[PDB]
Amino acid sequence: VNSFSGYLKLTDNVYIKNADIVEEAKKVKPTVVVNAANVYLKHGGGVAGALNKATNNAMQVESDDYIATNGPLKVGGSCVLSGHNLAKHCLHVVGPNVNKGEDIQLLKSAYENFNQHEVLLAPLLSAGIFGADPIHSLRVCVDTVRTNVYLAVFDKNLYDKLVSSFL
Ligand SMILES: C[C@H](Cc1ccco1)C(=O)N[C@H](CC(=O)O)c1ccc2c(c1)OCO2
Repeated sequence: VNSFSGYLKLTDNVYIKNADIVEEAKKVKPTVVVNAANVYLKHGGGVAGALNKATNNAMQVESDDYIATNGPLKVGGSCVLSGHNLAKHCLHVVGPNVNKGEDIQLLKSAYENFNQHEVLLAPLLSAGIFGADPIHSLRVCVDTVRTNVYLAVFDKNLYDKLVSSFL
């Protein structure tokens, strides 16, 4: 038993809700919140900008030190950093950004990072400003992630669509 509420169950291990991931995180304090990161950990907009703003820019400060020490992430890769006031940990995961021409097949590799964590609150990778089809992203999520994932979808309209078209 865990503290997530109001989720619709899609599969044995995948759950979905129309919610703002920022407010969802401040209420659950999940062990892991996933950020829709880029390779530079520049949290300017989308989910990343919203999460970072909710940390009063502490996420960005920590991220800049990480990059200065380690260099950029790989597309499809991830790193674990602090969750600040939102979660114990933040798993920064880089899905491919279609608006940069990145290979969509890397979306499966990106979701594989979720399997290193027993339970996660997460957005749909490569959705939103990353330009992928959220329905394809949901399919890859369901077919790749084996751990327990709670997907927060900000847009109510999108959410209804994802549910109604789910196979
Ligand atoms: C089709 C809709 C358009 C839309 C955007 C906002 C409302 O509708 C869409 O791309 N949605 C994705 C996925 C989602 O809805 O979780 C998304 C991603 C990041 C976000 C985000 C929304 O909003 C805040 O950061």
